[PDB]
Amino acid sequence: GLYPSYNTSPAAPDSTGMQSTAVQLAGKIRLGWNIGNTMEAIGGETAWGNPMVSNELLKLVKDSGFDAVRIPVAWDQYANQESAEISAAWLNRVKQVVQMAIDNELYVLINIHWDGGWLENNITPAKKDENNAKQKAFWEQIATHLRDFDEHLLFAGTNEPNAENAEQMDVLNSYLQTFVDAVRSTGGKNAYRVLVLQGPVTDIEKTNELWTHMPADTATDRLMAEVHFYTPYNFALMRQDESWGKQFYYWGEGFLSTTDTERNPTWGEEATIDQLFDLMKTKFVDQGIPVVLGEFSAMRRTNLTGDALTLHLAGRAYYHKYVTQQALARGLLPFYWDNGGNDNFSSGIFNRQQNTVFDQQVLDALLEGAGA
Ligand SMILES: OC[C@H]1O[C@@H](O[C@H]2[C@@H](OC[C@H]3O[C@@H](O[C@H]4[C@H](O)[C@@H](O)[C@H](O)O[C@@H]4CO)[C@H](O)[C@@H](O)[C@@H]3O[C@@H]3O[C@H](CO[C@H]4OC[C@@H](O)[C@H](O)[C@H]4O)[C@@H](O[C@@H]4O[C@H](CO)[C@@H](O)[C@H](O)[C@H]4O)[C@H](O)[C@H]3O)OC[C@@H](O)[C@@H]2O)[C@H](O)[C@@H](O)[C@H]1O
Ligand SMILES: [Cl-]
Repeated sequence: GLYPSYNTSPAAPDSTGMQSTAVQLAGKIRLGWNIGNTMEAIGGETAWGNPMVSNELLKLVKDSGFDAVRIPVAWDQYANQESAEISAAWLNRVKQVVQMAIDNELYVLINIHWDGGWLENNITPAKKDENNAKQKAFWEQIATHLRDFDEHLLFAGTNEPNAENAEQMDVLNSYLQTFVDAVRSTGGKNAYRVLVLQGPVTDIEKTNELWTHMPADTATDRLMAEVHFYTPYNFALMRQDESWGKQFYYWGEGFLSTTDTERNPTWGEEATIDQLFDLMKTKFVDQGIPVVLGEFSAMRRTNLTGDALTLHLAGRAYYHKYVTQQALARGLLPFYWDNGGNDNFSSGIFNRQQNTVFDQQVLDALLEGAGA
């Protein structure tokens, strides 16, 4: 008993406003937005250049055409390290954001994120016991505090747990079980609440490879799976060339270069996306388990100039359209990764300072990709 029980006021099970199964819940969602670099930012909510989440932002997200938000959250840095007690002020701040998103009729998914790495980088036997205890303490607290929200609120137990092999996968399964058990033991609406569980590294391939069973649940048909998508790295996030490969500036049929052809994709084009998303359709969607596509986006390269810029941006725009559209086609619910930035190598499509659209052309792609 490393930490005290934070399961202090467990309520009676309450199905009020928790009527939708995972699958029904998932039919209500077709486009999602991440509040990236915000509630997970190390040093505080405003420490990574974004301002505090405001109702105005959430209204803009719903106005702009999204159905749900994913709110990565940091926790470890706000908790007493001897007792694993999380600051009541932080807890009230998270509740406040959840309440506002739901006031804007958004679905909401709250996680524990990388969060300084305590769990996410430590899916190993040596850390399993201490991590299991912290996972339980935090989740008891988190779910207790958020217990009364109806089915607009989902929980996701981890972010991108670094499980690379079967041994690490079994540790990750443990972490997911504790997350389920923690949440359910607090009762109330948390007995029926749709929970979201993460594939190893949220990587499609390693999930297909290593995943086995959902954790056991007292609830019935109340679990989703989660993967992320930044394929191919070279286009989506690569910022410099390495010896092993070059950055892709361009992507998609119609938008490849003929002058600088070395910045066209050598891989990770349309068919591959089709193929990976098919792996998850088979493993989960067709077994009646929706898949959250929790993060995707390809960064802007505004350090380009000229014909180069114009081409890049056309390809970037289509990539988001294609991923949005092909994920939906196969039962994956796509959530755009937005780190708030409007500068180079960033992914913000809103201007957080002004509560306005910065990147209409990418917002258009996600929308056309959902609206079709
Ligand atoms: O200090 C934190 C610590 O973080 C460690 O990396 C881990 C951490 O990444 C944060 C980055 O997350 C990106 O999103 C990821 C998402 O969370 C994952 O789920 C997804 O799989 O992968 C995504 C990868 O893309 C997010 O897009 C990144 O922005 C973020 O990086 C942090 O960004 C902030 C904000 O500014 C930058 O982005 C916005 C731009 O407009 C701007 O131009 C950029 O500079 C950075 O803030 C800065 O902090 C430095 C510190 O000195 C100051 O110099 C600067 O003034 C201040 O603005 C921040 O540094 C950067 O970390 O969480 C996800 C995990 O996967 C990563 O491993 C690093 O290893 C540590 O070294 C350390 O930074
Ligand atoms: Cl390809």
